[PDB]
Amino acid sequence: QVQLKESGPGLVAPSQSLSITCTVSGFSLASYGVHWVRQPPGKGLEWLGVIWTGGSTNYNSALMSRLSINRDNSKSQVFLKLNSLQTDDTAIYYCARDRGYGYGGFAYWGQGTLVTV
Amino acid sequence: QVQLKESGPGLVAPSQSLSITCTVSGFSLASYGVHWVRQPPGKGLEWLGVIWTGGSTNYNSALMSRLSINRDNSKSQVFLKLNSLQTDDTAIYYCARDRGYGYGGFAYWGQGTLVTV
Amino acid sequence: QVQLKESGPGLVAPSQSLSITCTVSGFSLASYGVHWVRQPPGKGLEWLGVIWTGGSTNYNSALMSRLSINRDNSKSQVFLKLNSLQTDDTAIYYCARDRGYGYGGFAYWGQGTLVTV
Amino acid sequence: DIQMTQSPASLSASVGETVTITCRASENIYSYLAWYQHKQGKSPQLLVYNAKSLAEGVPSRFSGSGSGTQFSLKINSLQPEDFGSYYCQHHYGTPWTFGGGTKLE
Amino acid sequence: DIQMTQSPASLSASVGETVTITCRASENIYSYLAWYQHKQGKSPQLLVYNAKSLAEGVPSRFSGSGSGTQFSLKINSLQPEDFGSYYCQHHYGTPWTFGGGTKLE
Amino acid sequence: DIQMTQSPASLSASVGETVTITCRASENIYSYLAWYQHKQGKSPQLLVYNAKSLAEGVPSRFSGSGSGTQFSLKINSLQPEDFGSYYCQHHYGTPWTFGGGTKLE
Amino acid sequence: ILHYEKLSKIGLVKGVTRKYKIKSNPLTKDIVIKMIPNVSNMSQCTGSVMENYKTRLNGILTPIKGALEIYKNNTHDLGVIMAGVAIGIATAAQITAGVALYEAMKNADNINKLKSSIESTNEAVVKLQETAEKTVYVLTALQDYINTNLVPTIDKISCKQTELSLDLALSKYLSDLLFVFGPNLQDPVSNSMTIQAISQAFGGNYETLLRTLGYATEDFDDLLESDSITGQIIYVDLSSYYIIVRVYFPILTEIQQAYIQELLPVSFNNDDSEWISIVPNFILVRNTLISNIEIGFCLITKRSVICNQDYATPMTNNMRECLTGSTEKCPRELVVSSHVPRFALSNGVLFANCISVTCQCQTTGRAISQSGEQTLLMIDNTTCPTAVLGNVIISLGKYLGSVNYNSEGIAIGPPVFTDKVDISSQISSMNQSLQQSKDYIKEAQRLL
Amino acid sequence: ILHYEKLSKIGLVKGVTRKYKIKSNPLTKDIVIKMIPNVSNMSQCTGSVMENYKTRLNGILTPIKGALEIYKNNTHDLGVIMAGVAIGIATAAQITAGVALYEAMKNADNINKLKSSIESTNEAVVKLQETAEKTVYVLTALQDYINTNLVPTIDKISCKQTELSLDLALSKYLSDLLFVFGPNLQDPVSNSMTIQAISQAFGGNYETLLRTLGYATEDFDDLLESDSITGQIIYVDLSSYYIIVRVYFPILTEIQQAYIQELLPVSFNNDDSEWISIVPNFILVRNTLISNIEIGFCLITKRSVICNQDYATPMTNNMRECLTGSTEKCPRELVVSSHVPRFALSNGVLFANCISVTCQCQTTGRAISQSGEQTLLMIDNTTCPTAVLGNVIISLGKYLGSVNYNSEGIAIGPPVFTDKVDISSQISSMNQSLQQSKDYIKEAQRLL
Amino acid sequence: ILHYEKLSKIGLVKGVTRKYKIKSNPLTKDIVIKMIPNVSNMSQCTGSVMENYKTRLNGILTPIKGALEIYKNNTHDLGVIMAGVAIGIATAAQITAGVALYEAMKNADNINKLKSSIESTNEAVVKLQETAEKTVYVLTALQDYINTNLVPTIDKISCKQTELSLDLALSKYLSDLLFVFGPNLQDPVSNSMTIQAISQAFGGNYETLLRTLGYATEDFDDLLESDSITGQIIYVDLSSYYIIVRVYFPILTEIQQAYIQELLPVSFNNDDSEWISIVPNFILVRNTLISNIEIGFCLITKRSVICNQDYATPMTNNMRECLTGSTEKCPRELVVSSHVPRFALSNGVLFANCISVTCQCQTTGRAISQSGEQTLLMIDNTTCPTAVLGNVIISLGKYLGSVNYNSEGIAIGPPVFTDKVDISSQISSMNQSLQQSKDYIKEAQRLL
Ligand SMILES: *[C@@H]1O[C@H](CO)[C@@H](O[C@@H]2O[C@H](CO)[C@@H](O)[C@H](O)[C@H]2NC(C)=O)[C@H](O)[C@H]1NC(C)=O
Repeated sequence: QVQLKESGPGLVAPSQSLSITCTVSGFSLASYGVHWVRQPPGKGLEWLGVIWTGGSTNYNSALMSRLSINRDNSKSQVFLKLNSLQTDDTAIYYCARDRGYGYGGFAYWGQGTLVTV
Repeated sequence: QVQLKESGPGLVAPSQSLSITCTVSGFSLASYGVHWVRQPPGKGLEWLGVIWTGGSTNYNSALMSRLSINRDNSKSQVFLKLNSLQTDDTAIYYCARDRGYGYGGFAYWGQGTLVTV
Repeated sequence: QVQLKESGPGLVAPSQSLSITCTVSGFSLASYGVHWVRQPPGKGLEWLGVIWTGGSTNYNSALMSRLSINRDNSKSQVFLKLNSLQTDDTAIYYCARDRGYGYGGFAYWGQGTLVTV
Repeated sequence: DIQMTQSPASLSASVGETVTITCRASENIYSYLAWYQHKQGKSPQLLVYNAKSLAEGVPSRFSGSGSGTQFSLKINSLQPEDFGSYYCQHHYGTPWTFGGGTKLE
Repeated sequence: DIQMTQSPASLSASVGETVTITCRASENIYSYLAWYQHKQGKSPQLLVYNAKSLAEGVPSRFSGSGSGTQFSLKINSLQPEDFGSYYCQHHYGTPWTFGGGTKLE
Repeated sequence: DIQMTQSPASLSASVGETVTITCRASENIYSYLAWYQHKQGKSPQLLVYNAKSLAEGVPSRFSGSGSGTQFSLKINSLQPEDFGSYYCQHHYGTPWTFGGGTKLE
Repeated sequence: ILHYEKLSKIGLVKGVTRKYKIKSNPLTKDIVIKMIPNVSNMSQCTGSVMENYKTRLNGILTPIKGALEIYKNNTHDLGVIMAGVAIGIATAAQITAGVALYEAMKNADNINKLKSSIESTNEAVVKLQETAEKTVYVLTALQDYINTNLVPTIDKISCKQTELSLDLALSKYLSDLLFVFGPNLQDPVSNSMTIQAISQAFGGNYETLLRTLGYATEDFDDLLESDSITGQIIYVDLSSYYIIVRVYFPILTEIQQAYIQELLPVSFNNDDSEWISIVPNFILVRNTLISNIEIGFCLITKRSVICNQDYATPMTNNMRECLTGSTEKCPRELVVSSHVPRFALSNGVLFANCISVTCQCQTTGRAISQSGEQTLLMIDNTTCPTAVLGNVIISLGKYLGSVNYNSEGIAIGPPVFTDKVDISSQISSMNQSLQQSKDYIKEAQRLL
Repeated sequence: ILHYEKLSKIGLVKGVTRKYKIKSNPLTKDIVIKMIPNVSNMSQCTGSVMENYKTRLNGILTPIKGALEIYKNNTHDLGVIMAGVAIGIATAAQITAGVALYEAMKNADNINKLKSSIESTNEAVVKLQETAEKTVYVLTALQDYINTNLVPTIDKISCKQTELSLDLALSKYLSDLLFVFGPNLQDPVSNSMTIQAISQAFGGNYETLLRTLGYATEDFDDLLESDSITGQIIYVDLSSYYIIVRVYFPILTEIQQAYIQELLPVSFNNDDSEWISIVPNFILVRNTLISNIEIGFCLITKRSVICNQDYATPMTNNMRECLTGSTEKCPRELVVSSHVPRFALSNGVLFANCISVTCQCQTTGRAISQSGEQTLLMIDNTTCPTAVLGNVIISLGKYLGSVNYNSEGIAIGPPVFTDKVDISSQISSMNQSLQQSKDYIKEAQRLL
Repeated sequence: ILHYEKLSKIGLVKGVTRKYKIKSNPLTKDIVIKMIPNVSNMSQCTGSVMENYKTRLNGILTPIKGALEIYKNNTHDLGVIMAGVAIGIATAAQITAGVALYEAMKNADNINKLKSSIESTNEAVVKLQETAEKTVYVLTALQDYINTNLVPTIDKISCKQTELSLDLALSKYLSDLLFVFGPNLQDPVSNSMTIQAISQAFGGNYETLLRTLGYATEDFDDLLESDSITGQIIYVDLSSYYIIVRVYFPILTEIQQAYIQELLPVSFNNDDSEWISIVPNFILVRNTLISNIEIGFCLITKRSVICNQDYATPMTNNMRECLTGSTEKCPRELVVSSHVPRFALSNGVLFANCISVTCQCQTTGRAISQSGEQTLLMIDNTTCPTAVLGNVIISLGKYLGSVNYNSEGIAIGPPVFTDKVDISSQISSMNQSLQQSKDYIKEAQRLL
């Protein structure tokens, strides 16, 4: 089976950093990419950034100066980080797996972790 | 035009071998593959095996220990053989041509030869 | 924007040659091909010939002995020529741009120049 | 090997009616599916290949579609000559296989 | 060369009605077929390319399909502005050719 | 980046009715479009990818189509379980983006 | 046979002993290589490309067919007799190859009965059955490229773009084909053409060609790197643009009385500088004869030296005496480079120039020193069980030669310069000295 | 001019006579090679790949532009005058090439008027019309790859996968580009760069490049293998990443008084062993002068030897006398290899060492024997019309030299060793003998 | 240190002075190269191709693993100690490399903790994070090919056609792999294997490999062409078919007291013919010692000569004296070729053999003549500010040597022949003259 499970802090102050770790199983991080998406209280889904199968990353423009993504291929983990938080960063953060060779369609999602700022 | 014509024995005893020769014209055996399919009295169509354009062969699992296919590129013939027959091998045996570069769709079929065991 | 503009003679006698120049802008002749099509008074559209992005040409069979196409990559021009005219060559001649890498679909057309013979 | 299920086992329809046959694969065979019309005493005729394209010579009343695991054959105006046993075949992996077939009266 | 037959030669339909034009090739031209709308006094407008895709700027009431030898153009809601001579073109082999065209009133 | 517009913002339909959601891209994203069904308290479920193919496990009542700039999702028989917020996503260029979403009651 | 103890004293430490093996008694199979692709299922998107291709290719193959015809037209059944007058000029290799070519024709004539199957082939590799007992394979150039990149791209790319891609694929093919089957192939008759060159006709994919033919696996990979597996062009068809190649698969056999001994060069001390002895690194010994070998044309493995012919060459009497212990005749070149081997290990015994390389003993904590009267020091069990050179610590065994190895000493031969320019200079300066001696003796003879 | 009868007696059988030809008086055409692909129709799936590519490529081309600028900035109209002081140091080849570069600039300036058409080119090959009378072709690296494998794969593979494939295609291109246009190209000015090397900028597809330029067909293929067709880099554009190359197409001309004679080495008997004469295999004769040639740099065909320059070299007086009949001065090397030519055919006459190769007569049933006083036997019409060597039966013609060829005999020269190590050894051992003679005569002079 | 004025008089014009640089003190990074592609997403269209591939590949890699095991199994922590007895025979290079191999294993053991990530890799290039601080890259052979040409072609081509294309891609890969990792790799231990060879395991795409590893940019491109960047095979996994390679990135350092001087050969007049001096073109000077160099193995740029080791070699005393002004000992070869450099430019001074090249003065309209007592004429500011040779007009500077350069003259040394055959002939003919002198003196000694 395939699973993704987010774990991180609940309430984080403004101007503090955010660090959410996605622990995965059922697949290798050398075979699939991991994308981060968030769901703010009254907004739609927002794609934040991706770490590709190849270990390289991309980010959207809005968070490009604040958002960073990393990986650990020994512990099967993907790391989402924001260097400095705002109150409008309150959202449920999700870890999702892409489809094969960088194709879209998030067939597999984690549980979602709620971050309050 | 394109033609395939099966010729072989009628009644063959159990534990005897079967040898059916398909004589072809209108095409080269170096350009197209030839597949064998049979139609038992009360069953559906059964794909038996193939000799590919490249001269290599494949068989289904059920007959893999009994079924063999060969070719003659001088006389334009394809040979279907079963090393040992059972009474449930009674069927009409057909020779069919595949589509170009190993694509399916048996646009061209022979006449069918009935083998009784 | 993209434009094609045909310029040439009006009334040309039988047994005289025809020379129509298509001046283009908005695109490079090193990136796109240019096709010539005509519309005779009571007929359908007739494709005459093409000069490809690569500078090479092709013609239909009917006019292959009379039709020639050339180019000028300094002045952004394409040249349509017929060595000897007949009265049935009366038509509106059009210059059209093809789609990218030699694909069909004449999304862009010029204005059309009427030639009387 | 790869198994295929074809249904209904038997159909009854009048001339001019729309007739459909359903076939599903036990695995993903992409667009690799062919349909045949088989009358007794004759060799099978190819109707459709790659889950949608008609074989040359096949009447345009025949059509089809499908992908991966779910495929179907449709006749938009059944003719008297369309009686026979219809077969679903995949030609993706090896061996190629046929389903049980549908008998259309 | 490759010939094309386009029919009916002339059509009559009211505004809001569905209008279709049929075109067949003398040979197999795969998906290489384009449709044009040509008004007199103007250059032809591209409607459809590769037997199905609309040209940018073309209203979505236009659509089409086809493969190999049999193709068609459809208008799902005829407008007053759709009057004109429609042309079927193949762009597979060389030369490219057009059919006679259909005059829609 | 590439923006997307999804509409209507909110839908109301009965069980068994046909329901459609429209989405358009600000640029050409070819067939690179996915659709999701998102219920509150749960992670989003993938319904459709590459503008037409169903995700494994998704009911066949779901289907879709589209190309370039104009895409849609259709439900051929709305079920009680289909309530939720539907999202349109493109996955062509980078970044990938989602539209505002449609709330279906 | 070599005096290894005196040789190690002058920087030539006994290295690995290897067997001498040479390819012989080959088995043969015929394969058909078609240089023209089958574009029947994209025939509307070729333009005039295939016409230009056929013309260009004919200009490559025609000179080959002609060269083969010279021998074929002049060879008859007796037992094969050749018209030596008509051939006019030939080498021994060409002559014996001319017979092989003629005999090979007899099977080429059977292969040609499938000419229509060869032309019809649309797969990169096709196995054709002639009579069940007889099987011939057909390999087609660029066929895989076309089947995967042009045919399935019919509504992916335009028809003209498909044509351009075909033209470029064909042109690239010829660009590489010309390095083997072009003007450089002045002799397509001799069966000495390596299979890796022939395979360029099939994209350079010699692994497919060879697997197709089955072959024998006793030492297949050694046969390939040593260029023992070769082919001969038997037949050229200029209407169908294919050739028939006979591929030879020799068996490497061991020479019962022959081996090659590798020596390991080690810089050694003399006077107040480093020197290196100029003696063949690979010495061929056959029975009781010490000789040289052009091993630069052979494959060297851990157990044997694999050659595709006999590369043995003569050795001078002075070098032979050097090798058997007369070290006063072993030439030496001055070492001026900072990068020279300064030590070697042989059978657990360490030989090192402990003047130029720092030597310390791991078991005693004392340094290992060398006098100016010594060339290399031999370090073993008796002096230092574990010795250190630079940053490497080596556990040693025992030397089975003289226990006085480091005390007895050795005779040292004359200096040499091996540089090409230095060779010309040395010959010239010796001629000036020689002419002076000639004049001096002639004067003495006139006086007497 | 060569004494072929005495030479064949010592293992040097007259072989094929060929004409001596050298490339001269070339025609020139300019071609534009763009090293950067056009990815405009996949612009969303390039990432930062093209940015990294442009930077890396600039680091390859900048040193070339700089090297060309040194000559361009210092060459002016007089009639072309060069600032020798500013150039400082140059070879004759660079100097004449510097002028060719300067003159070529005048057309490069016309080509550059199409800079926007060069940048816009999206096909692998585009013919651009400057003024109808003037035509320039543009070749684009990897453009065919992109047009067939990345652009039409937009909804076949993901956008990121497309980007990765582009990056790898570009990196592979540079990996090969660097062997020609990298640091090894210390001199892009000299017009001696072979077209097969330049073509690496277009994937190594030199056949397309050359067909594009039309060329002349009198002996096109010989010109290519002999490396007579070369180019010069005239202009480098570091903003658009393309270069302008002038391609030279020389005509091979015959030298009216010059030919090259091939000799065919045959092992011969002397004393009780096999010997092979060490005489040049290819001898160049011009007018009345016999000389050598570095033919290893020339193309050898059936009728001629094609060179891209004059490779004639000096010959010693002793070798010249050897060749004209003084065989007592022809050096010989011992044959120890089991694989040596033991016979040759020339003008229907068979020459064989019937001591080492079994010789039998087909027409008489008798063996053909050779005495210890004979080197090779000449077998023809008069002794044995059809002779057998090993398993080959040869029908022979008649020898037009002395009827007493096999009776008269020949003088045999001194032994040699050709091995590189043996050369150093022989020079050294001769110096020891020379010094002994010097001491002996000096003692005699002191005594007298 | 070289007497440039006397040297230019004999055709050796001072050329470019370059710094001598050698690679040293490398940094290391480990990279994983997987030779087997990931075909998981086309698993129904592989047939038995992958099974045959794994078997064939195991037959290539097993001999490498074995060769590495010999050192690995015999190397232990002391500070690294090797079992010299168990190794038995080794060269110094192997021994030091054996230690490097052992030490490298310690990180290979960390890389291997990601074995499952290495196997799972389905992209051509994957960056794996071991501990964030530690990063290893995995490169996969043919993965890009498969991801773009086989996986997305599932309903474009048949499943069997896909299988055939995979088989051919794998076979072509091995065909090239075998030239590097095949039987020729008798020693995978020594860290001297150039990175362009190792990269064949990844399609020859060394540019991707190197960019992947980051490297240092001070003189990266010079390091590559000089073969200074090399790798060592540290670990072979025969179950997963991947290897771990340690890539060495040395820094080129300048030798403070060493430079290489290039001389420019110019044909000169003597008697009634053209001659060219045979003196090393590239002379290495270190401190006060003039010596030779095997520069043929080094990269030559405008400012420096880049070597991957020290290539300095000895020079004879006669050549050293030639270079310091004793030109009576400088050997000369006759020029018979029509194509020889007849002039050179150095620091604005033009040196030309105005007997063989037509010399005219641009500023006076008069011809420039040379007497039979002169070798080359020096043309500068004082005689002709702008001189013309053939069709090239050169503006000149001033000669800073003797104002009587063209009047003083020079001593000319003896004739030589550099041809390989001529070398053997010259040694032999000198031995005949030497033996005659030996007999003459022995007769004199017996008489006296
Ligand atoms: C002298 O050298 C010999 C080797 O040439 C050593 O003998 C080996 O000792 C090891 C001990 O582990 C045994 O396993 C081997 O089988 C022995 N080999 C032989 C050929 O006997 C010996 O120990 C060394 N002696 C000293 C004092 O260092």
